[PDB]
Amino acid sequence: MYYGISQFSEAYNKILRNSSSHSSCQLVIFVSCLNIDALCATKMLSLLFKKQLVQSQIVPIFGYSELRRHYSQLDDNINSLLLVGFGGVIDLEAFLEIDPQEYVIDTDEKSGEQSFRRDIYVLDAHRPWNLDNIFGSQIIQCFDDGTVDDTLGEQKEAYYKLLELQRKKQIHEYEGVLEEYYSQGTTVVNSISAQIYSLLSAIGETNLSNLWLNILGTTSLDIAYAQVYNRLYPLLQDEVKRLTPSSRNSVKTPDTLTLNIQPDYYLFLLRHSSLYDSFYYSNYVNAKLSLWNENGKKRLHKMFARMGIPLSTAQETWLYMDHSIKRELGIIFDKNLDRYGLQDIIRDGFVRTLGYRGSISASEFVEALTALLEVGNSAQKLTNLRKRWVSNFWLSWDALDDRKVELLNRGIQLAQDLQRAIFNTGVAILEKKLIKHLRIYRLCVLQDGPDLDLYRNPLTLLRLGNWLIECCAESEDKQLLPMVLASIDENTDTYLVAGLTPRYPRGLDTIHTKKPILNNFSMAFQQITAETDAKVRIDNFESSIIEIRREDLSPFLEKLTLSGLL
Amino acid sequence: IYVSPQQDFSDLMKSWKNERCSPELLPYPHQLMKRLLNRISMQSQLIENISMGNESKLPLLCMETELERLKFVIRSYIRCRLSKIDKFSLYLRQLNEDENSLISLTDLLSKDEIKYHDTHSLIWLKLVNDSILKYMPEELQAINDTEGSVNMIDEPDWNKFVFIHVNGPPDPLLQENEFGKPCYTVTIPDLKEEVELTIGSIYVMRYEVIRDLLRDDKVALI
Amino acid sequence: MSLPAHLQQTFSPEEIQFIVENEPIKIFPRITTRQKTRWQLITTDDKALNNMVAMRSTEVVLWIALLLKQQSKCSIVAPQWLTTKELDRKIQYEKTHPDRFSELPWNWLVLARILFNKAKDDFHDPIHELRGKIQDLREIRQIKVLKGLKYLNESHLQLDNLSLLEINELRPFITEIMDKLREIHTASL
Amino acid sequence: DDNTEIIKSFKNFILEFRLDSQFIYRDQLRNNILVKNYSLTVNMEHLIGYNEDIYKKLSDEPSDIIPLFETAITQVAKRISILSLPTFQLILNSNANQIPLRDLDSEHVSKIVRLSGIIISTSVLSSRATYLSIMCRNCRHTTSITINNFNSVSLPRSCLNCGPDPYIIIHESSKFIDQQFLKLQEIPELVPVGEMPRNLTMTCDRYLTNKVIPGTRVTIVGIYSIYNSVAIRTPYIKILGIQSDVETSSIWNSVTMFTEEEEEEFLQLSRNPKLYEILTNSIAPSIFGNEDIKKAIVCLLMGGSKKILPDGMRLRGDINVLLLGDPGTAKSQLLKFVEKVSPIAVYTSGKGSSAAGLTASVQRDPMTREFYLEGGAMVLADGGVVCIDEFDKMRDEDRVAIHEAMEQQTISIAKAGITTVLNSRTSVLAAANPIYGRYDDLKSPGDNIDFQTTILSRFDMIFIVKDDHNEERDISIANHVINIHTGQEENGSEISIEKMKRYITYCRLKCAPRLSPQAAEKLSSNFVTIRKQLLINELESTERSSIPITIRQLEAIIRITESLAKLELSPIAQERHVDEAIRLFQASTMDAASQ
Ligand SMILES: Nc1ncnc2c1ncn2[C@@H]1O[C@H](COP(=O)(O)OP(=O)(O)OP(=O)(O)O)[C@@H](O)[C@H]1O
Ligand SMILES: [Mg+2]
Ligand SMILES: [Zn+2]
Repeated sequence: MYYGISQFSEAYNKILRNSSSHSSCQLVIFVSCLNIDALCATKMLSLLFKKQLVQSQIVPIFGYSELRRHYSQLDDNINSLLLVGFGGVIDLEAFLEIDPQEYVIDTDEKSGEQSFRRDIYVLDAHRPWNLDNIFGSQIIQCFDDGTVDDTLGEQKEAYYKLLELQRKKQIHEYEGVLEEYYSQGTTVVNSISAQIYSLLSAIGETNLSNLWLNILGTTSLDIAYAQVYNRLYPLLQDEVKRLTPSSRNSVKTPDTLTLNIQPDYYLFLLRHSSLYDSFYYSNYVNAKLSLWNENGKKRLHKMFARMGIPLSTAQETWLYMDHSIKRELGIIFDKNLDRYGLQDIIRDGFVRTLGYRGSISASEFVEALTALLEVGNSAQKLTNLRKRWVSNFWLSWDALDDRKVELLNRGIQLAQDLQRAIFNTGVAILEKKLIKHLRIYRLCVLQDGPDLDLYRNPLTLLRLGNWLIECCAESEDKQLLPMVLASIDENTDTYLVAGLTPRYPRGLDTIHTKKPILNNFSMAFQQITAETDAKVRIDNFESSIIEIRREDLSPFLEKLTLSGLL
Repeated sequence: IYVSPQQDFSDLMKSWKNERCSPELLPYPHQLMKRLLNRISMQSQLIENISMGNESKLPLLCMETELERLKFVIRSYIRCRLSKIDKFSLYLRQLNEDENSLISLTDLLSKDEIKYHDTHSLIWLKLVNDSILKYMPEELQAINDTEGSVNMIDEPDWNKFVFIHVNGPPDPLLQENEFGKPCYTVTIPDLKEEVELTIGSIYVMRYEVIRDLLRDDKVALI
Repeated sequence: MSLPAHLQQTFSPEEIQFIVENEPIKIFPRITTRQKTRWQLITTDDKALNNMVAMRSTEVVLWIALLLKQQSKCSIVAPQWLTTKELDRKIQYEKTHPDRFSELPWNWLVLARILFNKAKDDFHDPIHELRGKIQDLREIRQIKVLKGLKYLNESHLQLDNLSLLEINELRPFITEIMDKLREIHTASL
Repeated sequence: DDNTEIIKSFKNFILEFRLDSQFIYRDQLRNNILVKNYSLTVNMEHLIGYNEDIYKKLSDEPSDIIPLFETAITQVAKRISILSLPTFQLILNSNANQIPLRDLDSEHVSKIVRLSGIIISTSVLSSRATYLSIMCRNCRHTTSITINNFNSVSLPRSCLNCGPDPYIIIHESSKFIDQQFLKLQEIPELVPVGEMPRNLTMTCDRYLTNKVIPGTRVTIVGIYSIYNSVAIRTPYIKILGIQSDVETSSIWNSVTMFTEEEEEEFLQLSRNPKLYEILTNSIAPSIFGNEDIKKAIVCLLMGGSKKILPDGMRLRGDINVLLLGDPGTAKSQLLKFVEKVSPIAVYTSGKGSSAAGLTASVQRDPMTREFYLEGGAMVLADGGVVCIDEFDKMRDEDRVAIHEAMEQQTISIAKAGITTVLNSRTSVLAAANPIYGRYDDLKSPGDNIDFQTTILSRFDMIFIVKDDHNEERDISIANHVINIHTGQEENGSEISIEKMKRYITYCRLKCAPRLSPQAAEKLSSNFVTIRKQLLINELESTERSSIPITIRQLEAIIRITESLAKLELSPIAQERHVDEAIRLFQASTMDAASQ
């Protein structure tokens, strides 16, 4: 079943009613190991359950194989299971071999409903919903954000009729509409943290820390699904305005906590690096100036000279920069940026300050968390790598506590290192012209890079993919074409392919830009794997990322080009 | 003399602090500890009974936490007592061996403590007699000799300095001073000095001199 | 042996906190337990808890009060000595009397640390001001202790109105130095 | 007027700055006053966080506001330590970008700057005035002056008839402080193309004196100012803070600069069962093979233990290593690494050196016309290692000028009246080529070595590295070098240079093992056998051995044993170390002599 926006309180009350007894623990939470939104949502839920004294267990999980293993290994004393960041698309009842009869506790003929020992709650933002979980199952309870009621009526009707069943014509047309619904690609439509914050507001537990976590979760989608962030921004603005004290005339104190809405910028770690490095290592700036070649550096130096900022001053760190220029930055940027085409750098963001400490923005906090996740620190090696990433999850989780600031600083340093490495790898890719421009998609395979050990993590591979997507692909007035990025690792002799959705020119509101673009690589990849003896691993939660053997990539890509479903 | 559970806990804490700070091994409070252990068992049974059966959540938490606190206090008290018995094993054996001495271990120790004393003494004596003593001549073959160059039996540091708080009676020894406040008078024979111990004050005194006041409960070590 | 070497002859700061957390404190119940189950304790009195009424001052043990506050079911009423004005008065008293300690409670430091950590929204004065005042008082008392340590001797010594945490800090140095002085003196005779 | 407000502002920073629940500066001040260190180190990132306006003033006019922050510190210190003390020093820490030494120019005058360099000289401490008591010549009127050492002061010109300049200082009532002068040279890599390195004069006050020694890299925070000595001024830097990677204070005095937390790490590392392997692998990670030379370098860095007998005789405790071999062997690279890992080291070329360049030289002061002594390479490297490259190009006299400093560890001078015996306790690591460039096996060993027996006997271990063309080894080296060219373990198999250097310092200042009787009997038997082996070899060939085996080699074996024991913080040296020492001696010196 599915719980409407207003049923979150009912679901929370059910969880408290069932899995709350000081004798033993009866709650378990599974989290996507490499999703920041799920991390923040689970932190919010952990605080909420700590307040009410509910004993729980949190298990980081990478891939579906680990999910199946851990669910099989669960004890029978667990009354409620929480899945955050996955499970919506797959068939949980079929995948986990859940037989409703075995899990039934008591059945009432008069009520027409059955009671089950276990309950499974799905907190997923991906789409489309698997109609089996939403409408067929009862053990599975899915936290909806209105989609089922807004735009799933016809699918609901078709599925219910199909279960209910000259008739061949009706049956055919109903399976046809169901297949049409299943044919579309995958996309993210909302943020889980927003859902948990709505629950908290429903039960009245919203405070400043919860709002900070909600803002982090929501802003983690800004880079990819900007169209979700743009839709959720007004609610965050209203919440910040409502929670903030009216009077700010009071002076700073060692305990004062501030949460403002100041002008932010599309610059990489502006407040923890030089003004030069923020422009140099920015996706948008590199896209609009082509910094990977010497002409780009010359153009950036020209821009700085025109703005009236000495090169020595710009390269100085943020804290010690000359304060006249720091104060005038808003005026200097606004007249100068439009000329170089970097005008959209101007933006409004969230900045949080703890008394007498440096102020940090939401975007930089998310960047630090992601960097800690990525580089924080036959089948045996794969298991070891996944264990290391599960370990990094806890570093990133600790970095969310104000008592742990050294971890956040360590994350910022690692983020700067990682961005430098990604810049170098992208420069090497573009200089050699390794991108092949086929008619269905673009391809780029790395075979001998200098820093190829970095891209075994899906997060770092997606970072490089976003960098490439923005530069010389978003711009150049070329047709929108999806891109495939693959990388090799000699230690295991396999590829980590990763399809990437194209993105419209940033900050260009238009009717066509309003429409979202889906990711069809999951369907094509699964079809090809089923048809060919691929040996592909499709266990990753993001269905667009798989693993291939060294000698199968050429047949796989040939069949991909010949498929035409991309 | 039983009064109430609160008073029993208060005396338990008094004994715990005094034992922790005292240089000697104080007498064991047999009746208090018996009452406390019996109450612990009964309260554990009551908690289990209630648990076997949401407004009732907090009381159970409080009862369990209080049981943990009481168990911790008793645990630390007994552990300190055992350590002191370890340090002063030969001294207590000497007390028991002498018949003119008033103190007897059956009053100064519990059954568990006396069992520990005997067993550990036997074990250690076995070890040392195997390792070392069996090679020395018959003269140096005693683990408790006091007629040699150095005395082998360690006695408590009688004159150790201990912080005390004078809290008065819950009195013949009490008197008043020039300023009119109640006070106690004690003599330090080594220095021939007389020291005033006004009520409600903190002093760093020798243990020997204020030992009787501590025994009568007129002062409590901090 | 049975007892670690760092717990011999002295208490640890956690032991001092444990001792402090048994003193009564005043709370404002946010629930009405009084009837117009039941607490059953053995270490303290339970009549007060069984008789609670919303927004009615009552006294319970400090650890029970902290446990209740953790649940947002009671608001601890801070002691009267822990207001700004009272701390200013105590600071003045310390300043004008170089040879004596002020009459602060024997648990002012520990209770201040506990309440600042746990109950930050139950004070009627800004927390930063109270922290500053307590810091100032601590510095003055530290100066006085340093000056008074020059009178250690083979006889008694008196440190009136010195709190529990300060005495715990100073217990090893004072006791051992005075013990050595006594040993030398006794050897003299 | 404004001065009192500025002082009030800096006093509120020291009394109100908390990052969590601890007052960092109030507590730092109390703890410093308790040990008699009248100063406060403030991090400028914390001041930019309290009030950015206070930082704007301290950076806009540094020599006017710094004197007003010192008096605020003094007032707070009096309030905190005295129940109703010279002016307190302010030491600054900053993370601003470092300006290259040669980029300092007119645009940085009277501003706070951060820079790095190498200290080449330090002066004898002078005395500067901080509180003068004065009197008048004629009317005998008493007054006082107060001086801060921040220049943009002189005695009053007119009395308070009395002629010009009527005041004379009363010295027995005045107070003074300490002042030192330092010369800072820019780092060799920073220097521009075809330019000699440039110097800069620096001065430090009070608690920043005697903090550095010549030849140590430092980072400096200070004020770039000018003093008149026509319309030009000679620039200099007024130090406000010194940061160095070398614990010079620990090295000159006792063991210091190691935190208990840092000390715990060193003990844990010493407890590692295979620390020897880790240290051997940590030296020159980018040079393939040559394991024996790397073990020898570990032993040389560790050093032996020195003994002073009751009669006064001193026994050398340092190890000297010679590397003779064919070109391309990576001897120079090993020397350049050893210069970089050792806490104190000097890299010198035998060709570009001289007898006075090494040891010490006599110089005349142009002003006082008085001769004084300046230390050379072996004095500048005292307590460390000297890397003499191109040891064969050195002239006979310049090489002869090294015997006493290599063996007796002293530099006797008798020149221009100056008569002394300096101290030079250094380890020599030398690299050389044979006579013909390549060690030619056809000719006798006495033909490939021009070094005399006296100089050679002073080396503990002699390595005759020969380059043999073996296809397997050649392929391995090619693969390793190509990997280096096209291409971080740090997993218990290698430790960075900084950690290794700190560990060397700790071991040197913490341990000095001694031989047990079994080791003594073993080493004594081995010496008798080796001497017999040289005699059997000599009887066979009319020629007298070119590589000697004297008592110095026995002492060298003892030193190697003691260094191996010291490597693991073992107070006693057992046979397990004697065997390794004998193996190394056989692998280097007996190997060289056998040929
Ligand atoms: N493992 C290695 N073995 C030998 N040479 C190496 C090795 N790795 C690098 N090199 C190269 O060695 C060169 C340095 O010369 P090297 O130190 O070997 O000379 P040398 O034999 O000590 O001196 P000379 O040839 O004057 O006798 C550098 O070019 C470095 O690239
Ligand atoms: Mg060379
Ligand atoms: Zn005059």
